[PDB]
Amino acid sequence: GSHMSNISLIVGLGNPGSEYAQTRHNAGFWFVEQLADKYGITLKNDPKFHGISGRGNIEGHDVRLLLPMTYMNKSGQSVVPFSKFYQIAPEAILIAHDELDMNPGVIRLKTGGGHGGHNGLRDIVPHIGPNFHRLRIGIGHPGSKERVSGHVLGKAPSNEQSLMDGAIDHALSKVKLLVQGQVPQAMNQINAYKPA
Repeated sequence: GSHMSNISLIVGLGNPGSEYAQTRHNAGFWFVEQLADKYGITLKNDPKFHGISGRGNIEGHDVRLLLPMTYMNKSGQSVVPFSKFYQIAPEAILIAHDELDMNPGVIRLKTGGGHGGHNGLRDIVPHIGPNFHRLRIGIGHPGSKERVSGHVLGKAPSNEQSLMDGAIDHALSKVKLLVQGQVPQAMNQINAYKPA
């Protein structure tokens, strides 16, 4: 199983299919796909856990990566059995996701707290509780609840995409701290990011 708050499971939330790959709601997939390429972790088909998953070394630590293939609002149907099967406590889990309540180019590491309306996190917290770590990747808000679907299932304009991509790249450089259990230092250094 997991050990203390050494992060050993990194989840990216999103929807499957080419038609969703470039949409804001897949920010978590963007982060975990780029992390897997950085460290040479193979993301392979994982039908048992309704996902794509990998395992590999990050900076001397054995780490698992997970992308649910459930559709966003059913993400817990992947994350919960996967984390339970590998005996990974929530304290050792990082979930990367899009954050409506932050600007594009803002990124924050949060421990605990609610789903803030996020329909993927809404499917996870009832089962494992809130005490996992989250990489909140700012995507901006479209300005009414009725518009949230169209915004998160939209492809951001190039300036916003550039801002998100820079924040994501910054966060990739801080994963070494997280897998080492240095959550306070990682939180300080991630949350300090500015695009310009």
